[PDB]
Amino acid sequence: AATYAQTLQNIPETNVTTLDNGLRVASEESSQPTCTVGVWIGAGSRYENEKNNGAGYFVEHLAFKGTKKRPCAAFEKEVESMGAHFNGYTSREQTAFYIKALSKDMPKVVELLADVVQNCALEESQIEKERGVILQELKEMDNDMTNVTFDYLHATAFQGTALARTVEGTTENIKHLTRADLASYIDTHFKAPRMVLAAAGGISHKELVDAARQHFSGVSFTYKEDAVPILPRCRFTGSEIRARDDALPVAHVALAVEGPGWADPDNVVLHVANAIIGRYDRTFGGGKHLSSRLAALAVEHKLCHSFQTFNTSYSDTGLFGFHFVADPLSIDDMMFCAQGEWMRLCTSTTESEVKRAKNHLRSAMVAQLDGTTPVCETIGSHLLNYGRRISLEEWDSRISAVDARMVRDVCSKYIYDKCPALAAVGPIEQLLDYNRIRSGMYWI
Amino acid sequence: GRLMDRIRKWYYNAAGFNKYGLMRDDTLYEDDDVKEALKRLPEDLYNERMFRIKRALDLSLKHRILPKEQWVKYEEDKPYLEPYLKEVIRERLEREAWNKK
Amino acid sequence: GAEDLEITKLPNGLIIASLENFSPASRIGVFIKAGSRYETTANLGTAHLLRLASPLTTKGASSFRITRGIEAVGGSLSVYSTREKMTYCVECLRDHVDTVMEYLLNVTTAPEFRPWEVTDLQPQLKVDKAVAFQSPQVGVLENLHAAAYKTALANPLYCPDYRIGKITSEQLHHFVQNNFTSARMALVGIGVKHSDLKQVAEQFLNIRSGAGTSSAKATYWGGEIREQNGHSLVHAAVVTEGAAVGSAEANAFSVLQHVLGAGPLIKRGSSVTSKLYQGVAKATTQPFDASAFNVNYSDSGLFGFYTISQAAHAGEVIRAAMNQLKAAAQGGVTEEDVTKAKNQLKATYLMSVETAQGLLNEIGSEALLSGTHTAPSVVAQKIDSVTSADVVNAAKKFVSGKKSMAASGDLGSTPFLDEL
Amino acid sequence: AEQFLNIRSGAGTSSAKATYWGGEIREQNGHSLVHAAVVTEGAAVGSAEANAFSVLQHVLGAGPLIKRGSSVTSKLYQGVAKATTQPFDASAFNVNYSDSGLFGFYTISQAAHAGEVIRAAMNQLKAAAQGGVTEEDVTKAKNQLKATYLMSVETAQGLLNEIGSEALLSGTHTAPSVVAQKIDSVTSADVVNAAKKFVSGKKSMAASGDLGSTPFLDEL
Repeated sequence: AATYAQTLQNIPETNVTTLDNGLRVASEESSQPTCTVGVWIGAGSRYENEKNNGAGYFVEHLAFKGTKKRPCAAFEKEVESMGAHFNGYTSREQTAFYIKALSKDMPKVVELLADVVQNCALEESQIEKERGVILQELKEMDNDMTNVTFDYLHATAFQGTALARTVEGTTENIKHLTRADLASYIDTHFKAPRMVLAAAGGISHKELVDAARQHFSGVSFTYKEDAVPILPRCRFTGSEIRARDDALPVAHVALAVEGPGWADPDNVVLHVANAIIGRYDRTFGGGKHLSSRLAALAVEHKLCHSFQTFNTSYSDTGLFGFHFVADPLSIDDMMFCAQGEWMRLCTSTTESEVKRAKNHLRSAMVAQLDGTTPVCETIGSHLLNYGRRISLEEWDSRISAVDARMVRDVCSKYIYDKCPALAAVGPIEQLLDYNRIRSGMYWI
Repeated sequence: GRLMDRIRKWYYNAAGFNKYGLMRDDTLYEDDDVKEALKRLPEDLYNERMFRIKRALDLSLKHRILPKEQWVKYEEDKPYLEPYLKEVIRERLEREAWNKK
Repeated sequence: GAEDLEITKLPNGLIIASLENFSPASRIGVFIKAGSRYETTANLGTAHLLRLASPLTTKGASSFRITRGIEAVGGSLSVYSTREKMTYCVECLRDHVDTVMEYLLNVTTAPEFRPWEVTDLQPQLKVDKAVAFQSPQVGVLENLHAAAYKTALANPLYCPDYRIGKITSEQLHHFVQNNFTSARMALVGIGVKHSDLKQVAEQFLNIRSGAGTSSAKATYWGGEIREQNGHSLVHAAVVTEGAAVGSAEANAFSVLQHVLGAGPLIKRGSSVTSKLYQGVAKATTQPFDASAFNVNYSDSGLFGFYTISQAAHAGEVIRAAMNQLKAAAQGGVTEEDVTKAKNQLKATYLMSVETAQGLLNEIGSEALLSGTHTAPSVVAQKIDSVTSADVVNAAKKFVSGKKSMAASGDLGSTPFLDEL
Repeated sequence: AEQFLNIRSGAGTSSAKATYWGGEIREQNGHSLVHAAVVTEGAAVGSAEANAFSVLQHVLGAGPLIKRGSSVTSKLYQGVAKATTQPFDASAFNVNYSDSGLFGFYTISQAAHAGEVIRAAMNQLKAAAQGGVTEEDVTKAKNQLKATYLMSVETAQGLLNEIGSEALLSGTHTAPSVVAQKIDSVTSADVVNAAKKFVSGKKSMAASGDLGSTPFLDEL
């Protein structure tokens, strides 16, 4: 029937219209009876400081315990009773609160949203309860080696900067944050110019923006209020942090070099690169025949329980690396092979490899738009990061222009002979010496 | 044609491994393909091969052979491994070919 | 671009569903009526191993080519399965469907199950099973079906330990020959034109007609399996024989499900619309969780509640979960509760189809255990067309029926099925 | 004992009462042979009702007395024998605890015949609860029991065990003649009653092997 080329062109366009308060409203209308609308905010722990670190997270815990117009019980009951799903999150540079309901309620939803971001109750009795909850979630997350590792990776890769802090904050900050600090955080960061109301599913862009003009009022007076603040740059540091505990069953290791940041086109090539290396885990059936050389090796030599490549972007910087989980006695070989694959990227990539990496990448981007929430997540982000929507048709255009020669140059440029940042946790005695690792950074 | 079909029977007797009670396939040098092939053999075939070989080595250390009666007959020689070995090599050649592509 | 959902039904009983939504990606699948349900004490786990065997050499493609070939075009291949259905699906960009199709076809209709490949694969059941059982959630469900039945459905979904390494190429072959028959299979397929998906099903799907082995009836036992293992958290599930697939009493339970509460809708939020949750909430003080459990099978189903709670509070928490079911069977159901639920159920249903995976699953599930596609409006019409009485009856059926219970953790304070 | 033993006084922690559940635990593990045991709340130790069961034990049969020989004096054995054709084994199970006990039968049998073998073991218990006990059977048993008891004391180990068991859960030594007097002083009725108590009481069953053909407690 229709080709992949055409199906890409026939995808309904994303409509974006800015209000007067500076808020941007975007959406992708589909023929679906169900939908997702939410607000993506350009806020997060990176915008916090040493004293309010963990506020945005503390705010995430209250964002749902009721607003001033309608208290806790009232709020929950109203959302539940309409079959709507309310969820959200907060990262280092991005926060979001979105809802999943029937397109029929698109406007009632929008009203709830705006009520949440603009009128959080911040009930004093509630704050003391979420305080205990957050403290519990810290202990739980403390036992998730994978996140402990990426936190440490940031802690050191961006040591001495804002990006070095976790999203949840510190035990102290959480034990002492005040109704004020939270109020302040909200009043300081949740603002129209820094927000985006995105929606996907069966919704009328116009009905959306109308419902928007109506509930997102707050119109700024001074020039300060509608200017989006540029964050001080975060210095990257080649370094390592080793958290050793031989009593842990498996060791975790993450290694990364500094990335270019959202706006850079190279990110397209970097992602293609990560596709060549890819990922693995003992439950992949492909086993020894997987196309990923590292994957094959991991299998053939029982090198690890799993491994993943990543290219975490940020406004002005990022982290391009890989993370793996292995038994104490195979860390060394795994690391050896992994760095080996990075060196292959810079020096000897094949058209065959990229040809396949590109298809995997295409399927990946397409797979990220499987549903309303994921399409809505994309819009909220694309706007917040690129200041516009990049259609699959465009991504595909860019992805198709990537060739071996290009992968090598981009990779060489970001990986070859660079001081990486390393985080290791667990029974890591067999992994050793920054110096040795630093040498795995050159000569294929 | 049935020409060398005779030469073979001649060489077969010229070779002389049948005097040890070994099948042709028992005498193969165990390179990489042959090793994989052997791992695929059914238990019974494998154990029989094992005894045949251990037996041959014992005859060899003794400097004896089997009585003329026990010698494997050209036409009764079981090519028990050739089938597996043939598959192993194709699989390999497939991969080799594919990895170039 | 937006219309239809054709669905042929070839001479041999092989149903073919199809829908073109012009998505840049396709997702074809082979649904089958097979699973640990058709296993006998003699070949247990053979269905599980078959699930992991998807990448083994076939008569048309080799173990190597399957994986390399699919990955070459950025495709994927997976096998999902319940106690009575097995799906073999593949995804890929529109322009590669024909390529990925070969392997799909080969895997499901032409396996070879070479002894050596099969022997090397078995130690994998040990792994696969170990990661699954990391979720206590999965452990009690296994034991539930074992305490709720004497056969078929009583069979575990994960190969039992004693059988690892003992399954044979015979068993795999026989299992496939006796179940993967045209009258038990459906060739669904989103993102493709119906004529195309049909021309395929024809000229290639070899293993023809049949119904082969038929599962024994699902006899209900009503047992109580308890697992003392130390865990600070106790998972408990108390159920009763419920409605079956395509059962009129089904929609009734599904609604009683939401009324009692079936999963949170607000992150870290409390569930007020959840009677069961709210009930338990007032009973215990420490963290916990409680939900309405509901499974619908071909010739049976299970209904009840599931509860996670600190050991010392399992007592109070489970009782509370009970009192809340009895209170509901005695007319403790507002006409509004029934209204709210019906919406949550319709929404839940409607959202659970935005996923390419979710949609394909929906479409094919019907085209296999039916041969038709119930329109969304129809399923809606069937859902709300459920009286407040039907719901209080469903509840009754539970408080009355023979209960079977499965629990695991530090059961030192957990009640026995006969103390409820 | 005196001038030496020191950890002392009191009875410390006291065991919780023995609550009866009546469950059925089944273990599917492949074994060609299926072991099954169906019991009911029996009698406690020091109980008058004890001797009754012990005797019903021997009547039904509790272990062979002739090497490789068949057990004719064993009603249970003989019963099952007539039921199955393949090798098996069946015995009277009987345990007496401080505040409770268990009574029933135990049966080893080929998987495919566990059904017929366990049923048979049952019918033979019901048949006994319905007066299927000769006044002679009761006489034979009483002897096997007295002999068994008497022989089970020739061992230094067996004797010390006997002596100490009493001096702990009593503080006295029941003379052999007394225990004898207590044993035979068991009517043919007591025995048929014991049997009744089983066919009536709530049963709990434990089985393991290839249970593919083993019956569930509610199918007995």
